[PDB]
Amino acid sequence: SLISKEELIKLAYSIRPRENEYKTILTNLDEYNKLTTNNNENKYLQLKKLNESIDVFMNKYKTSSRNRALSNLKKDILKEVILIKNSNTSPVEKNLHFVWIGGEVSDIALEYIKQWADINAEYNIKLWYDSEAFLVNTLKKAIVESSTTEALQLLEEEIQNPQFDNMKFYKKRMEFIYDRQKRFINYYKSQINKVPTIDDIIKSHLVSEYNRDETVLESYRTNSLRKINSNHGIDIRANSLFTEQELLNIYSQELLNRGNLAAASDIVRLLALKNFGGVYLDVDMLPGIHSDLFKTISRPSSIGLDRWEMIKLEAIMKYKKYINNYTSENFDKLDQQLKDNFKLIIESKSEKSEIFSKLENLNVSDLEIKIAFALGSVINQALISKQGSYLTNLVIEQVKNRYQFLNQHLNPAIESDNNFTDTTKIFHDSLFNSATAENSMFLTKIAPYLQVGFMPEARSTISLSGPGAYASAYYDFINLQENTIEKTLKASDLIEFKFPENNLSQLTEQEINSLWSFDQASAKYQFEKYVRDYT
Ligand SMILES: O=c1ccn([C@@H]2O[C@H](COP(=O)(O)OP(=O)(O)O)[C@@H](O)[C@H]2O)c(=O)[nH]1
Ligand SMILES: [Mn+2]
Repeated sequence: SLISKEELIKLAYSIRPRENEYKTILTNLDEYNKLTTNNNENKYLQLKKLNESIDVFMNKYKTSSRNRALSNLKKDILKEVILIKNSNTSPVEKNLHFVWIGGEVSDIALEYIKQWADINAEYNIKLWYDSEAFLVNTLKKAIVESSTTEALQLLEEEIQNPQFDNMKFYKKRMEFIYDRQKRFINYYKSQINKVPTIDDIIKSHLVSEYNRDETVLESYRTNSLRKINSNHGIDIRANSLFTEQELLNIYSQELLNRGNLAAASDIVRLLALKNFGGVYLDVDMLPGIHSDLFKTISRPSSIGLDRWEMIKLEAIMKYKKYINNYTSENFDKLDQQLKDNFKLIIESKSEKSEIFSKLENLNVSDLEIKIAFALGSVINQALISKQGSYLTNLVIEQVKNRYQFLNQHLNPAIESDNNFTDTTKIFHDSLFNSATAENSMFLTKIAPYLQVGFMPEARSTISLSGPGAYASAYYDFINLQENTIEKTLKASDLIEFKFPENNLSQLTEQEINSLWSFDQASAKYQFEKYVRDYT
């Protein structure tokens, strides 16, 4: 066990009589050692309480002779965390969570989900949706289309100049995008004083402001609702996932104010795991390839490890056709002897499960959450966690704490009723006065929050509901803290939380398509398409 109260008394000497903060430490040390409980969260919390009481002392008495022995004890506490999390492991609840909010779910997403279904016939599959918001994506399309045209009519004479910089286009368009969102939101607020749905209001707004037939829009709603209930769909609003008002407001400011489905989705995946436990997966993930499968086929030295994994999938698809119209462009580049060898291997396999791994058992700790990796960094596109896991609750806290930081400076900025430019200067001015050595990177990364999705290089979502929130919660757990903004674990500490590598295929056609590339070059590119399609 941890060292005893009676030997800390020996090692933590001082000429001074026992300070009360040191007495409390002794009491926490005895409480912990003398625990009978086998409840890991209980054990962990008692560890956390002890470690908190050590830090108070060492901060109050920075020169006590007791600090060496209390420092060595903190080192032993850090080791105890790992002992606790490795002490009662078991498999996870056999649920798969997928999420599709915002519009009609694609046939192609349904095809990828069906792969998971077939291989893992004993998992209960849930496809989360929001019955209130099938028209959000449609609305955001219309606003961006109208704004593009507005910006081009305004910039038309300056665009003739060959040294014109497309960034000025993107700033201009975003002003227009902001005003259109604002009008919609104020219209929304005005209609909810009595009890209408988001779709009712989007529908009315589209007919009034964007020349839409209510009957076309209604058919899209009913059809998209039908198609998702026929495919494992389950409505977030009927199962009361949001019990906390704080979290519902976060999901609504993403779903409604910004119209950011990715971010609104990040909230939902965590609540799903918290309430039901199991495995979350983005709809562009595929099951893992059997490990042996292509061991007799050596990767050419000209082809990166990544393309090689992309190729193995294309091979299975070209010969098994699990998914219709799956790209072949990379498999085609191979020398005929490779192609043949792939065809021999694949076409000699009888059943789908001889090709793809099944999850089967996923034996993990009830304290933890496991997560996919990319380039040695975490990425929230696959998740494993037991129902009500502590680390799952920590990630929620991080997200709450991060949005609370954000709205502190943003809400006063928006309530002031200004245009996008004045709103931004007000927002930033406030934001950068909060700056410390602790948070300055986080601050400059959520500074372009309002333009995420509409302008190149806005990636605030990463630091709010995405990986940034996860990386910090992993730090908080290992180091028995709360609410860390920026601090990170070394690679070897991080690795324990990896999603089992062979149980996932992360390099899919859709993953690659749906992957962020709104950099300065694709903005150049996209701008020319706009100028080309102008009238
Ligand atoms: O219109 C959308 C697009 C995104 N998503 C959710 O966000 C996840 C990830 O989106 P995407 O793959 O496009 O983003 P990426 O991870 O590549 O940045 C999807 O699996 C969906 O659950 C959604 O619900 N509606
Ligand atoms: Mn993706």
